[PDB]
This record gives sequence, structure tokens and C-alpha cells, in this order.
Amino acid sequence: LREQILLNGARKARLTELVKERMAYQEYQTILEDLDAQVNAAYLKRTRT
Amino acid sequence: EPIIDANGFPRPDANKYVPPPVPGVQPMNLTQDNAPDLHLLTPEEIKLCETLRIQPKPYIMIKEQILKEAVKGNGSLKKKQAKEICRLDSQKGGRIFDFMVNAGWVVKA
Repeated sequence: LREQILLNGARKARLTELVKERMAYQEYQTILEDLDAQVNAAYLKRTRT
Repeated sequence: EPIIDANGFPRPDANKYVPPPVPGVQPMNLTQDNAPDLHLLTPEEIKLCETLRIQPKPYIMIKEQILKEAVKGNGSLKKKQAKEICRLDSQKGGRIFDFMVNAGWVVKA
């Protein structure tokens, strides 16, 4: 048991290094998409009219 | 086997002297409920106890007295000397003595 806990902690320790960087990408994407909708939705009106 | 070895690197795949059967001797099975101190006898000696029909605790006492008698006299004793000390049938005393000398805890004079 003491042999396995350390391995699990090491594995979970590494994942926390990869999760944090992926969270930042989410915030950058969630604002980029909003701009994409406006620029995309701000041209359809030209076709409509 | 350890999952991670001594140097701290996790393993890659993480996830004998046989005494002859003395004539007219019927071995008896030794059970944890019957033998109190079974968990101490060595594997090379447990076979002898079954083959000889003797319980562990009596066996240890016989081992002690033979050891005491030998050490007092430089460790050498005569065959009749071992026979009398055991105080049982001749074959039983002969077999246990032959086991001790082979093991090396005593020497035959």
C-alpha cells in the first residue's frame, strides 16, 4: 500500500501540470469564439439585405 | 515483489536429506490446531517430524538436550550416547541423530 500511494501521488502530480495549461487555453478560446460569432454574424446581414 | 524497486524507479509493468521411512511408522498430518508451535520449525525439519510421529514441542526439547550433551564434550558423542539421550525406540533416536550430524550441529565420535 505504501508502495502504491507514492506512485499514485506522482501520477496525479504530473497531471496537475498538464491540466493547468489546458485551462488557460479554454479561457482564450471562449473569447475567440465569441468574436468569431460576431464577425460571422455581422456579415450574414449583408447577404440578407 | 516491490512495485518500485530500491533505487526509486517504478517497475516497467506497474499495472535435501530425506530420512528413510522407519519400518512400522505411519506419518501423521500436522495441523495448526494440533501443533501449537508449528510456525517455527524449518521446512527441512517438519518432514522429519511427520515421518517420525513426534509433535513439535517434544522435538525442540530433544534438540536442546542433545545440543547440551555435545557442547559439554567438544561436540563429539558416540552413537549409543545419542540413543540413550533420546529415550525412545532405537530407530527414532538413530534417525534424529543422523539428521543432526548431516545438518552439522554435532559430530559423531
